[PDB]
Amino acid sequence: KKPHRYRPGTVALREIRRYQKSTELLIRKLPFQRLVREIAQDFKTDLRFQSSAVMALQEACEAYLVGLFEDTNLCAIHAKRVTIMPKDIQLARRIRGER
Amino acid sequence: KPHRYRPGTVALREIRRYQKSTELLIRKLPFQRLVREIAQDFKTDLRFQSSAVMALQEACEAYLVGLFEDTNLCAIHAKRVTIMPKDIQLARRIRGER
Amino acid sequence: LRDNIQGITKPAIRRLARRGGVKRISGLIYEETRGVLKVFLENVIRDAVTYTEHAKRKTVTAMDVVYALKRQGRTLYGFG
Amino acid sequence: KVLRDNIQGITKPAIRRLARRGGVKRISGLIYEETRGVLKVFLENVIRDAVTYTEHAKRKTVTAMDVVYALKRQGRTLYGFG
Amino acid sequence: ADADEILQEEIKEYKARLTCPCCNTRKKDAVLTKCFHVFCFECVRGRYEARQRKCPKCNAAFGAHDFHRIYIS
Amino acid sequence: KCDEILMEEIKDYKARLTCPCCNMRKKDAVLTKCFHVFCFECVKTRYDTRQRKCPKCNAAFGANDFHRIYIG
Amino acid sequence: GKARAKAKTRSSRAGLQFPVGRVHRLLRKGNYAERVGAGAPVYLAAVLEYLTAEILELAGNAARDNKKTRIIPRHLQLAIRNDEELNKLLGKVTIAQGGVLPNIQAVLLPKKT
Amino acid sequence: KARAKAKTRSSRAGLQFPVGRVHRLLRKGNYAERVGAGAPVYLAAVLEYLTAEILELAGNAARDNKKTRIIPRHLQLAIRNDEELNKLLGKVTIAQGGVLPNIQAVLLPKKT
Amino acid sequence: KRSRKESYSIYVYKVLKQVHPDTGISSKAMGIMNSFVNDIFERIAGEASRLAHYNKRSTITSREIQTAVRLLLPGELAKHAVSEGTKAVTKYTSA
Amino acid sequence: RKRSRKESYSIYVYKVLKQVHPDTGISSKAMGIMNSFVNDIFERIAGEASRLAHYNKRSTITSREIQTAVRLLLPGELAKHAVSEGTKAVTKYTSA
DNA sequence: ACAGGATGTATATATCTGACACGTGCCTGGAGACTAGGGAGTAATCCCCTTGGCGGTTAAAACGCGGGGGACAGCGCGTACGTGCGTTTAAGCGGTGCTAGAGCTGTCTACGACCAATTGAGCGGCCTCGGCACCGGGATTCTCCAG
DNA sequence: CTGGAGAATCCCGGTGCCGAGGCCGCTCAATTGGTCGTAGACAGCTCTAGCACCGCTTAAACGCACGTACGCGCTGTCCCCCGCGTTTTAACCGCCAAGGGGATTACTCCCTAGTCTCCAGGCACGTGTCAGATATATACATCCTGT
Ligand SMILES: [Zn+2]
Ligand SMILES: [Zn+2]
Ligand SMILES: [Zn+2]
Ligand SMILES: [Zn+2]
Repeated sequence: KKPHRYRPGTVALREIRRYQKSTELLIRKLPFQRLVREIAQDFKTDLRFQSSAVMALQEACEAYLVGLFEDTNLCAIHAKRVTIMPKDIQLARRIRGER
Repeated sequence: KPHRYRPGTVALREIRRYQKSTELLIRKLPFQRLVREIAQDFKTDLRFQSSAVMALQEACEAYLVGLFEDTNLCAIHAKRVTIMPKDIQLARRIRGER
Repeated sequence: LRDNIQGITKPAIRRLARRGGVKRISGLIYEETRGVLKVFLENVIRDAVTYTEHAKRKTVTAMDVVYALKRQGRTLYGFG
Repeated sequence: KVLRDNIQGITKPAIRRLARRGGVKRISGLIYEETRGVLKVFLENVIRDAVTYTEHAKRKTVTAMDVVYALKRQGRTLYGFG
Repeated sequence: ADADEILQEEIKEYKARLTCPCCNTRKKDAVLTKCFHVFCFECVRGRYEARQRKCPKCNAAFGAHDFHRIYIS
Repeated sequence: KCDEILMEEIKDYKARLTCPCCNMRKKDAVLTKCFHVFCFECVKTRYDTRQRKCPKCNAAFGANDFHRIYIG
Repeated sequence: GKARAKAKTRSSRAGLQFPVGRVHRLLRKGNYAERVGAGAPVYLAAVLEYLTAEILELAGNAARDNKKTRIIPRHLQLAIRNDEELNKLLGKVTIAQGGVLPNIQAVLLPKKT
Repeated sequence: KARAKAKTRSSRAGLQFPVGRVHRLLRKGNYAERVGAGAPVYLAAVLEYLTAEILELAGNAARDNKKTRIIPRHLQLAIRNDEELNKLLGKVTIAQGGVLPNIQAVLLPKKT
Repeated sequence: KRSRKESYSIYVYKVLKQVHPDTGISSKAMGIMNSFVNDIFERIAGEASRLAHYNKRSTITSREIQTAVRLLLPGELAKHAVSEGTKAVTKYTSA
Repeated sequence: RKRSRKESYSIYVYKVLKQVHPDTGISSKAMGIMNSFVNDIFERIAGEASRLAHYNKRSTITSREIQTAVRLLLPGELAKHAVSEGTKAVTKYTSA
């Protein structure tokens, strides 16, 4: 009786702790491989990629997106919110200088 | 009967007149004294070219104006029209200054 | 190869946000995150492909990627 | 002669004007002190780099060249001074 | 006379917290690394041998390698 | 001669709970590596000045090797 | 024999206003590479001249609508900031006496009831 | 025909890092048409000091992690836990280093 | 003797009179222009030097400058700059 | 097909590690991180010293240009300790 | 605020297993030794130009006050998102196989450095007039209260 | 919902001023024309690794149910910042004046490129073996329900 159910947020905090304690790639390797190949074929058709080049691109994108989500979370907390919304990412990117 | 403008309208007029204009918005001698104070904190018995102090004033004014633009965007993000020290801190930390 | 930006799945973006210390994520976050990731990849990959083209190579080496990242002020360690 | 507390010389209306150029409508009363602090930090960094450049050149006068190189070092390239 | 009385009072107060609260007889020479409290090494071996892994101060669990002698003097 | 012995107790007692390097204030830190006791702000200054060794045995210690201690 | 051409600047050979010779000298003394090709100063001078022409065209356009027949740093700043592509080329660059681009956030405008 | 056997400039300056390799790279990197004799010694000393600092911090992190082998995670912790070393490498990302574990205080449970 | 200094002032003015025959320029604007030209020259030349070092080339050619222009200049500006540089190099080769 | 040749700071980083942590090893990925770090800082110092020599119209890079480049690039107290180590090495090299 | 039930996490032992640390053979890149020539350190000079003071004055800062409009706490709601579960997808791992292109090597030639003579472009100084700064006055436009 | 009054701003015209631009003189660096060396383009070969496919397993993505907590709108209240007038103050301009040191020149010397020979430091490869994941087995720190 009464199956266990964690309250909304504590599981999220446990994932935060787990993924900040760990170092592996958080994006599946084959879809990111395919995405890199699509974005590359728009610049030079019939292109080949070193495997380490794709791992370097994946590391760069994971680091960039993690830092962007750090700034996004700070923007959301600034607006007295705990959820991140697209306007948070827009503000963070525009202050960082992309927009 | 005295005449008063409602708050914000004169502020908008200043925004317009200081975005149309290009002169330095900080008094020259106080900024020069601040520069010399920091420099003598770094190296004593130091001389400054006038062009060096003017270059520092342009750089500092540009940096502060950009910081206030980002701070204003932070204020608008928090559904506010006034800027607060937390807005400056958030903008600076997102820009990587903290 | 078409329409694999959704291959960067919703749970993957959630995991990236979790590493970034994000407790709650909106449902509209994922599409806009996919867009900004696409923009970032466009910039980096374009620079890497330019570096590859200069070398008269048809293979994008890891060194081209790290040079492209370094030029964008995003220096990466561990690939040369 | 030595100089003290000239950061207060960057007065409240000056910060008002700087924020007006930045398109700021309302300004909190605590903005001015934080602006003085961040301007002081920026000036410390730039002036330290310029003084280091001057010391390398065996010079005892800080030229505009030293300021320009110190700014271009910090990703804050300045035009109109050489 | 007042200065001597004050000196004796502060000496007694200093001896009060210089001593292990678990024993209150003789000086501390060790700490517990999981509760950040200072105890005496003979009290901690007494608690270790008799199989009570409870801190005398905060009741935090600790083991053999969770405490060590420290150099005061 | 009681007061002279009384004063001799003061100099010996107050020396062992004060930081041997700063020597004006009470020890409130302990190193894990060499298991010696110092004060917290001195060990913070030594870590911040990148002199991350014990003041007397020169044992290298990490950021987590030193922490607050409460002698009292 | 002493029969030789009088002079022919490499800028005029490439049809450029910018100096191919001075760009080549700056490349040599800049310690960029051990050697500098013949066409490298030509290409670099052409690129620099194109960028100069673009920014000067935009600056003159900005000066014309202010009833000014003389480009000032304000006109250059307006030209660079209006052109988002030159703006992104010179994003981390500040211009002395240029001011800022006039804009106000739409929410800061009066509600006008 | 009599001459000294060998004495590397790294050994002369008491440096582990190669003064000769740094000198060669300074000449071949097109930095100046001349490079002084003491410039590679100074640069090797600075590089060795920075290497020793980052390696000592990484080894301390590894020991606190009960690991006797340095991994990129330990290097990342060493960089991010030292503010000077962090802002020296502020615009630098480390492969497989992860992130410094932090959670914003507002995200913690309300304890209600 | 007398101090001598070089600048792109006459070149910038010739370009201006080519693009805007009846427009002037101020001393401060000319300083802005000279700083811009030196900055872009330094960026392109440094990038070309890096390309030569990466590819082990000991010389900077028009290929290095073209790659540097493609890397640094954004989008359509880079396209036009590459076209202009190629045009000038082909014109120079004939003469 | 002969064997090529590649240069690295791997053995130097290992010597420094063994003299700072005698009984601690380093992985290959961490060694790659370290080699990239050494290369990056080397090129950074060398570029700053090259620009310093160019600004002063000097044709040579001496220990003073590296001094100034370290004082500029390295932050805070890292700068002064690196200056101390560099001057120590230069003095001991000139002595011997 | 306090049990306890469950969930998750932190310590304590076998056990493989590649990766890492150490040993060997080269070999080519640093070291020794010596020359020569230019870069720069040093002494001297001189003339910008930076610093310092004094005085007028006047624009700007500082002060104080009235009030209004924005910040913030609190409330209510409703819906969007988190958590868990069953289902489905495709990622991942390994294994094979093919070959395209990275990488290296030998020719050699055609560019780039170097150098002597020179001359025309480009910079410093002069001077002038006109684009623009400034003053003033009227017309226009924006703001705000009060109907 | 505007009328109208007050205030800010734009536009028009007249006048002076200082700097933008053209001109002149000079000088030094870019040009021309050779030689010579060697950097790289260019063909050829090798073989590394990039790509493609296949199949099985299972981790993970996905779709759905359901609840809840938080994002957002509304209300009140309240107090802090804006507008504005007055007083002070010190910024700013002009002028004067001294001398500090930036900039340039001349001389010399010593420090570094360049060379040649040589050898050993470091790299590529090989190989033992041992932290180290990777399991279980056991003992605490939270999470949440419940009272
Ligand atoms: Zn006891
Ligand atoms: Zn305790
Ligand atoms: Zn102390
Ligand atoms: Zn010790």
